[PDB]
Amino acid sequence: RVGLTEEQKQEIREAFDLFDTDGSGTIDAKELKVAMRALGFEPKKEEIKKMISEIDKDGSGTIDFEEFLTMMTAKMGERDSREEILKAFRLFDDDNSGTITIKDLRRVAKELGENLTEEELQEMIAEADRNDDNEIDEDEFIRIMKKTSLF
Amino acid sequence: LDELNNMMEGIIALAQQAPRLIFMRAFTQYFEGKPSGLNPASVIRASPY
Amino acid sequence: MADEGEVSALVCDNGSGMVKAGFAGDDAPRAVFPSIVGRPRHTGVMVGMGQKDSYVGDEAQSKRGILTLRYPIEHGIVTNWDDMEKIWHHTFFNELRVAPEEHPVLLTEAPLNPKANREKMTQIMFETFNVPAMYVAIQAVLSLYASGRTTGIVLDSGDGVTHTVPIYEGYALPHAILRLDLAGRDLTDYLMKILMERGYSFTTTAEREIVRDIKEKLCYVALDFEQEMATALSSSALEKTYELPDGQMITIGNERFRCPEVLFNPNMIGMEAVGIHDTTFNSIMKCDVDIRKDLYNNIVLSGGTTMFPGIADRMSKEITALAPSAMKIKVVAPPERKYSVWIGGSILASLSTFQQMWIAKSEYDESGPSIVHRKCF
Amino acid sequence: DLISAIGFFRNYLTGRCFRRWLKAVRQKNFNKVRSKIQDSLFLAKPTFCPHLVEIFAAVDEIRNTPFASNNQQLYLLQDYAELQVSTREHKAKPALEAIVEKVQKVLERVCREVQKQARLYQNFARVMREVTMLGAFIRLADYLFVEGVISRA
Repeated sequence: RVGLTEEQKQEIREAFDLFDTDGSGTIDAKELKVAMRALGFEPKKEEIKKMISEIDKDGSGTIDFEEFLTMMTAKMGERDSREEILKAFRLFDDDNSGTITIKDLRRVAKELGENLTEEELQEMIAEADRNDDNEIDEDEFIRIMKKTSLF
Repeated sequence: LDELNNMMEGIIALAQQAPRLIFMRAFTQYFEGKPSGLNPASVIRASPY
Repeated sequence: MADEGEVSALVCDNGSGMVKAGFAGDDAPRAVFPSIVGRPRHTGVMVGMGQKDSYVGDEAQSKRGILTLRYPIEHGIVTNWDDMEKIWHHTFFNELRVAPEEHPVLLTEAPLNPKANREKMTQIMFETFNVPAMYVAIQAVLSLYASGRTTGIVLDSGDGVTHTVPIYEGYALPHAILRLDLAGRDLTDYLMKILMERGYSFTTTAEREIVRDIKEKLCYVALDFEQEMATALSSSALEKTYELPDGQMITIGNERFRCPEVLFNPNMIGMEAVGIHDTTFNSIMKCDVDIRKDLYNNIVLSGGTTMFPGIADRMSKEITALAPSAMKIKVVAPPERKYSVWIGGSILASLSTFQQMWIAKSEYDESGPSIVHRKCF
Repeated sequence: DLISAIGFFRNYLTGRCFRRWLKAVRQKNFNKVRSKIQDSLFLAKPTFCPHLVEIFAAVDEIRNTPFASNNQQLYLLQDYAELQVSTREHKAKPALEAIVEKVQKVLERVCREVQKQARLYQNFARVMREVTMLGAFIRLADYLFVEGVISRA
């Protein structure tokens, strides 16, 4: 259950607005598919139809901001999937070397609107790494993904 | 004044000569004889109030 | 407890200027809010502004200017208990938003607190909110609990409270604990006043908070107050001017370190109470002489006042100048030095064996609020 | 294209998974701190906590001991003498002996339990630790009691 801060509320409000200047307002299934295409999931018809059907409080289809926001709040709190996990690890890597350093973890934190400290980075390295190399390669990263997906 | 002193002396004395735990047969041997700490009348009169 | 096998304790850091309420097992208290009780200034002037019994916390700071901000807790000692019942009412229904009877209550008390203070919480809490169990802990004891220690002095200092609390083998010695109202509130009030000295407007509650945060970042304690007088007067490096986006370019010279030095030279603001280093030194000397070896060598800093850069060095040297040189001085200022009260409270409440120490509802109904004495330490 | 470089959509899984890693490390930090202080406290030990609560309930007799006739009665010098002596001793010395007896009984029970379990001998280290800090428990209880006596006087 991922709650939305002010940063993400503003970003999602602007994103929902990014669909309709024509005044319709009620964004659609294909536009939500475009939203998770920007999110880099594996967007197929089943996800679109099932999620919109189960979040439509009456069967609107052309989802408004309220139920759209509720649906994406449910999606964020829901379980992740491996193909976009790998795509997002490529996002993680600044050089696509498959590794994360102390400074790489710091910049990853700051990408989120979350400014952090060094002690956090050393403790992350010591915990999730097997030789404290400041290089979180593929197997270490997938290992920490298992540990943090077994919540 | 001296009888007030006598009654306060009774207060302090009966707060002081209770049989302390650190004196009995089954508890001194757990430490090395007499432990260090606080004495009833000592702290009673150390509190300036 | 912390999980839901036995319901998690309502861990509430009842500070002097900031109250942190939450649940055990967590590290960040879910209800972080100041220790003020805002009440409506009037009735016929704020129609539509949400008249209530009392605004609480950030809601107490919602109308931060046009509310009768009544202080329940001043320097640790709680001045009114109808405030807490309104604090609690806004806690379990507007801050934690969970029915109080669901979970036991954990409250933090300033050391050297009179008996009627604790009993009134027990009296009010059961009659209005009717929890089935709770337990009231000490602010400094939980601060040591977050620091991972159970033996040694705790210097917990919120907004106004400051208690040097020597603890041996788990017991805080009330004969030795020294009360001190000198804390960051007085220092911020000094920084409030000494910004007049450079010609910069600071008189409102909005300016009260801006200066407070400035103190928490910039006001670093002077390790040896004499040379900072020399450097600030022989150079402009300490005569720094800090920018605020509100349109007030404020200059502080020796003013920077003068604000936090009062913890060690109280006499500049007129305060004649012994400084926190002297308060620590005198307090431990009230204990047994031998246990002072690890008491002076356990100094842990906690509370809102402890958001002070460069504090550990001044703590150790001043205590070293007071305490015997051979006797060790372990001044510790962990990053939890503001959340230590709640973190340790969550840590203590998360103990599995700690799940029979709570006072049952029937126990209060029979023995009254004095049931705390039957389960105090 | 408009939604391709939005900050939150670029950061969606990066932030969510990195935050999962972050919170996992925070919670294990909390776990180790909690454990390494839990093995530093009397409350954790099941041999120590319940008898400690019993001591809490039993010591409350110190508070109810008037060491003198704390009344403004119309005494004489001698009348003051006998009534103040009576309230000094006859209604206090029994309380002293009773509290001494109950404390010695409770601590003897604790010591006998731990030492007989040691003679009978994971939990082995815990029992050995309790046997070791028997003395610390006794001393702390005694200092609590002396503090109470000082406050009462």
